[PDB]
Amino acid sequence: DIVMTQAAPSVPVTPGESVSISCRSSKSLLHGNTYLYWFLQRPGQSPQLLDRFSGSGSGTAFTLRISRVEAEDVGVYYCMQHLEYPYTFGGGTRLEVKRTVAAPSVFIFPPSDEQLKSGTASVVCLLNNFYPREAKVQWKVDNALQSGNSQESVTEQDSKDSTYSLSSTLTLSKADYEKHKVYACEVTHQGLSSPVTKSFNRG
Amino acid sequence: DVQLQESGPGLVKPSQSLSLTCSVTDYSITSGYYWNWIRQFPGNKLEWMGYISYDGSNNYNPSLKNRISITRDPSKDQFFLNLNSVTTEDTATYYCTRGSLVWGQGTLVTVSAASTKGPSVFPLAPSGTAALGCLVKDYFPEPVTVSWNSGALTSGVHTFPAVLQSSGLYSLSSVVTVPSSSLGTQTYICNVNHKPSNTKVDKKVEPK
Repeated sequence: DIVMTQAAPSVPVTPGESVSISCRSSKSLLHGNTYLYWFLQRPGQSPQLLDRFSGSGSGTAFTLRISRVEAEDVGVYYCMQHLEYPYTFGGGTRLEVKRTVAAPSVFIFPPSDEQLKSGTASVVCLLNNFYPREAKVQWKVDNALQSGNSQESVTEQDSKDSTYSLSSTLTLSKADYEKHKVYACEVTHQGLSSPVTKSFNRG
Repeated sequence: DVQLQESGPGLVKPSQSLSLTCSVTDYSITSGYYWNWIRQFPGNKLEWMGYISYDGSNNYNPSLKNRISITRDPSKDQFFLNLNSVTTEDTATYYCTRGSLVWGQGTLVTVSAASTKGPSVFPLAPSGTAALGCLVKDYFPEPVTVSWNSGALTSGVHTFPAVLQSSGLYSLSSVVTVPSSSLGTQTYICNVNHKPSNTKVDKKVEPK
């Protein structure tokens, strides 16, 4: 079995600049021809086989060079040997665009009446199109700080603008939801001079 | 042009057999090429499983040789993967391919004793632009797909990754940014599809 190694799990790059993704094989991939493929996988999609992209290298050491990286190049890059069965892949390298700071637009959503028939109330805070990825979300119920009952989920880097978005979900019982009035999401992030709070009054 | 379409359950029970069908369109599987099954583990690692060639010859990854079978039906233009005695470690996204160039869309197969369950869909109601969405809760196994207005509205859409809740059921939200002036005159519906249970849920999202 040929083992394919990609030592960098990710590579940062400024848009417009160039980047190299490296791959190594435990056994030479020459027979003049070189039996090495490169794939890009965009989030949610099957891998796709790969003018700005160019491949180079010897028999055990390979390089995918991406010239003038665009926001649209983000995703995971894999090499594959097709010299001998079984065909084997490297573990992949994520291309991460480093862009300028961008502050999130914050939105809060109350539990729907439909959900409230169930005895559970989900309260959702949304942070749209921000950079960098790190952000702090805090929930308060009647100004009391919530702990242990919220969950954050974040998108992969946006193909268009190199940002991330994040949902924070507060899960509470209906009874706990009905006894309180004020629901607030407090967001701290690099592009905000002051923490942003979005809130609603129950009903 | 040539396309590959996968079908089969998104859920298989531990110790039982996993079966998947690849339906090939606009090409005959006997004419040429090698027809592969490849799978992607959670965490992105890709593994070539085996192939059936244009002439019906097989080649399997030694890691699997005792459990795998790739077979075909030339007149339906399909080939098939069978994997016996699956464990939790066979949970993966399964791809069929023609060579390295043409891939099927992929089907996630979760190895679990639990039953399928369709999602509940709740509006995320908007309170110059506004965000709105759908909370898609309590389904198993992954995935759901979310579209908006039957695929007419695509720009400004974020559909977050599923998170497995403590109950053992997945949850996610899909949001879209929308003109705040259109909130009373435009209809926004999220179309949720949960293929594993063959369930579609459409939900109209209205301002509060």
